[PDB]
Amino acid sequence: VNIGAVLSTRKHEQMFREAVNQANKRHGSWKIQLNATSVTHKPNAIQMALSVCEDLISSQVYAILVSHPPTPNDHFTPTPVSYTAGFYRIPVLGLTTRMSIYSDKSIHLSFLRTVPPYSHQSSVWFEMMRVYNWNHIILLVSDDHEGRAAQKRLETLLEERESKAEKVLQFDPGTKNVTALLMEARELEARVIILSASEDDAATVYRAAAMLNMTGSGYVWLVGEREISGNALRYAPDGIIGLQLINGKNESAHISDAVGVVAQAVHELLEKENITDPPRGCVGNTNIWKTGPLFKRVLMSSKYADGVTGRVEFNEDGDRKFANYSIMNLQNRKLVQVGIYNGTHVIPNDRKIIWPGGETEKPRGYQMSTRLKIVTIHQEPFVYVKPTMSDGTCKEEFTVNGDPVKKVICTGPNDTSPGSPRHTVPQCCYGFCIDLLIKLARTMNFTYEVHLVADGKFGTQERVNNSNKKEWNGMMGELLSGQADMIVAPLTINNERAQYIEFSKPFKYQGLTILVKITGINDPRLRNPSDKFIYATVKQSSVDIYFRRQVELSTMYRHMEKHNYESAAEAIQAVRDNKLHAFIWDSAVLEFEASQKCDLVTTGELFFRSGFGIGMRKDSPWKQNVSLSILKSHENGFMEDLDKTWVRYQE
Amino acid sequence: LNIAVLLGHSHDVTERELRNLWGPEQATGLPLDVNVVALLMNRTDPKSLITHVCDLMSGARIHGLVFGDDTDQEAVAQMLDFISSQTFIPILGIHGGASMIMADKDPTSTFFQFGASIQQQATVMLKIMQDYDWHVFSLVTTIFPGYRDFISFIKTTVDNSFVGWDMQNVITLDTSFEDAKTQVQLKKIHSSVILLYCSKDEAVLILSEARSLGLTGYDFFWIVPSLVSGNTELIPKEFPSGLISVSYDDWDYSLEARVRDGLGILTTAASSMLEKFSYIPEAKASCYGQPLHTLHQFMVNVTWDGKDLSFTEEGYQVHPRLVVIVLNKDREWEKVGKWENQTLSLRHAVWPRYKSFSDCEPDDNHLSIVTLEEAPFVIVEDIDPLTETCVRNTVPCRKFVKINNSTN
Amino acid sequence: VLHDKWYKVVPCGKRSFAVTETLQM
Repeated sequence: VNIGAVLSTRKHEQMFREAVNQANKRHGSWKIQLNATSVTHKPNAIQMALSVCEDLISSQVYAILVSHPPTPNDHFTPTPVSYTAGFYRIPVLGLTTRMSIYSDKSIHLSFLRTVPPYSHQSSVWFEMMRVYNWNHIILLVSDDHEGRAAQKRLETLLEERESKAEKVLQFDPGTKNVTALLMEARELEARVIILSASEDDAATVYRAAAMLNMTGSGYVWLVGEREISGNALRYAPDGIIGLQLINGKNESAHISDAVGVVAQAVHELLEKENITDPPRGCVGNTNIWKTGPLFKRVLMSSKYADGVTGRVEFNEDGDRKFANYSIMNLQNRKLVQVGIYNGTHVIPNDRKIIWPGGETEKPRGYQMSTRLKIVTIHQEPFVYVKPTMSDGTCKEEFTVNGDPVKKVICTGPNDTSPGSPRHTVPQCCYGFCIDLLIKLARTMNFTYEVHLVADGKFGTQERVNNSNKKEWNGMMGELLSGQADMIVAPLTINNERAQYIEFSKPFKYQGLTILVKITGINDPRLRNPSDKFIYATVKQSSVDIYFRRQVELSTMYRHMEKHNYESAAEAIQAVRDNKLHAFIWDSAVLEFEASQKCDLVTTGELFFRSGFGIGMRKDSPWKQNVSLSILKSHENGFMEDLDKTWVRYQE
Repeated sequence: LNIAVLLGHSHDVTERELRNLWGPEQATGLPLDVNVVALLMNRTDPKSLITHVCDLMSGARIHGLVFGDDTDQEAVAQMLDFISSQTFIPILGIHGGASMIMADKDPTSTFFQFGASIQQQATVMLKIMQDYDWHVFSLVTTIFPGYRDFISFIKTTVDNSFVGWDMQNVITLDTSFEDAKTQVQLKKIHSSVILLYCSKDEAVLILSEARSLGLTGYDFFWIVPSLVSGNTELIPKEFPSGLISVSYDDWDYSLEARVRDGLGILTTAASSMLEKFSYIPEAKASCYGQPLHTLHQFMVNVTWDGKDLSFTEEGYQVHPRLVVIVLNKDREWEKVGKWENQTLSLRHAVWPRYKSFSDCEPDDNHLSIVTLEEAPFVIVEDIDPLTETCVRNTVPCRKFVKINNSTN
Repeated sequence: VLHDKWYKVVPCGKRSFAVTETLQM
């Protein structure tokens, strides 16, 4: 029942003596007979470790307490005591340090604390983010050692929220060239600055942002416990969200809470059976504590009914119990406060949140980024690739119908992939998708960046690798990341192709159609292929997913996967010159081929009638504008004009 | 200079033969204070090691204290890490507690261990398993440091390997088992390969539970990393004959085999970086009260005797001379091959049947089939060389084609 | 299953959807 302690300052020793003298048996009901002893920390790390190894484990101690700020290791962490007591499964109370790397159960077997580490701070930040729908955030963490674990936890929680952030990487510890990333963040979704570095590493970023006037509206600064103290309050903008946990700042209150937790743990241990003493660490003794895993379970895997904090639902890692927060605001270094976290959900206090932008309501955090990468993909019915007339200048033509043709400056290859590998000549593209892009550009103002992608494949998930992981490729892999979220292409939403992101309203329902030289699905010629029935369609398209879902065309899939070409210009030129037999694509291409060529039968035999929606990101504030534009185009007379100009175009 | 070979192993070997090792190991007249010493830590406790370190530090500031043991212990590893972080001395882990690989080491610590890392062990065990066409594995981790990195490396190796690998549920042994919540998990394990990433006592307990609950059969091949078989003098009786033990060293690579290499690397680094720091042996005075151009992070590129003994950011041999051995019948480690820096040099390419692993195994269900080259039958072909492996549909046939007629 | 039972013979059951473009000429 002997309990030890290791402090450095006399005030901590006096507080521990008072705590073990008075109000020591109040925790619980059993009359404890603990023998509390304290060891003064030595200025040298080796001498103190030797004193620990010769006193604590020799006196058969059960728990300790390390809360002195001036550690002899000059690193603000109890390194020697922990490295010496970890062998005997001793619960080293590391409440003096907040390093999330030391709180991990990987390198430290028995190492608990009563101070929220960087992981708990990141969890609280993530909980505060989902309240105001802060999905696309940026992380400006400059620290490396604990910053890596912080950003890993952040990205894992973002993936668990069915989303993905944009900036979760570090740049440099304590740098001054953050002007580029700040200017890039000036045109992003949210201005929520996530900084979880040390004092100087955060002060450098603060002064660098102050030199660039980065103190506008919408900048939600999330700081930790020891990030703004002494002089970092001036470099940081006035109005930062200063997190603070109960009994975290006051040393006496923290020591009292730790003593109460230790008393509750000892009482819970005495409640059950198997009350054994740790092996005495004398010379030649290399015994392991038998009740080590059980002690870890009763510490972190169980709950606490009483104690100093008087809360329940203790964390499963022994870092910090989820309780009420005391987050105080620092508007010009005053006593103002913001919404505190009450362990399960943030509850607003009497005075609402004050923001540095100037107002008190919800600031302009969730801002629509004007930089929208409009990736252009080569399509057969809509995109008409042709060399540009003038150098860097397109001539908008006008057909015999009532819809004008607007050519966009599509920067990309001038021809298909087999023709040229890749070009950077800004040719002219025009089509239904181009007209929709022009309508969206003239409706709402935004900086569009058009660029023609090289490949023309959709990039399904049938035989792709994607760094040996299940993700999308081609032009859809960048959509989930957040770079090119607006794709001007009629993506058929009929299967798990669109289970991650939601598309817009389907504007066409033509579906898919086969070509004849196989006149219908009921004919055995279409079901059972042959040597001449070639199915050289676009590789990794929706037809592949449709054939994977259907189980009656197993003999057809064998002559389908090994025939799909990567490009489509060679395929359409072959099927036009009487080389291919079956080509499953949209009805507009077959209609145009039948209009321009009379030798082709073009029976159609279309029976899919699937919808065609514009590919857009699910979590984005621009997916509603696309639906509104589609609805306006449908209710107006432009629908039949676009149809007669693009789909049913006769020459 | 001074080479303090603090051999703390249990075996009482003659330390007189260590002083005369300066001659053949680059006997140069540049080091002046060559105070070569050797101790023998008898009591297995951190206090004795701390006292020995504090006594050696007072001996005219002894620098470069190479330490090594015989049994891998988690306490000795943490103690040496703390010593290398505080005193900032380039310690060289040879064997035992000095070679216990941890998960995350300190950046300022110069703990240079000898052997293979967890990723190298995973790579070589994956190569061994793929050489025998064994894809049904069961990974079992524990609370010891090196489980999350190990499972991450396993998942990474499974992803890039497109030849098929049965990824069963991972069993965790972080908490103590009471034979009430782990027997149901061990009963569901039906794979042949049993990845047992635990300690010695934990492995003995797992083998005892498997023998008591009827889990040991003629198809279960247990595989243990270098953490389990971290010694060549103590072998438990619960381990059956055939336990694949991939150890970074054996009786051939004893302590004296690496002491000379470490001394040579140290004196080479000293002779190379002596022009920067004139007074290299500069340490603290004692344990009471008490990186710019030193020899801390400047010995990670010395190539001794051609061996690629370079260290990583944390410090570990990139290309160690590890020997892969198995367990024989008479409780001895029978050598079956090794692993070279280029590829896996499996000496015993023919995997034995091992119809009776333990003593109480009367079941003998190991057969043998012989086939020849026939035109209407299966056509004799070669293995796919794009990944040095094949698929489950193509059964690996043990060929016996000779190079020449006169050659044997 | 009871509803989709008397639809065995279908001259233009699955061919009626081809109305957008030209048929076999």
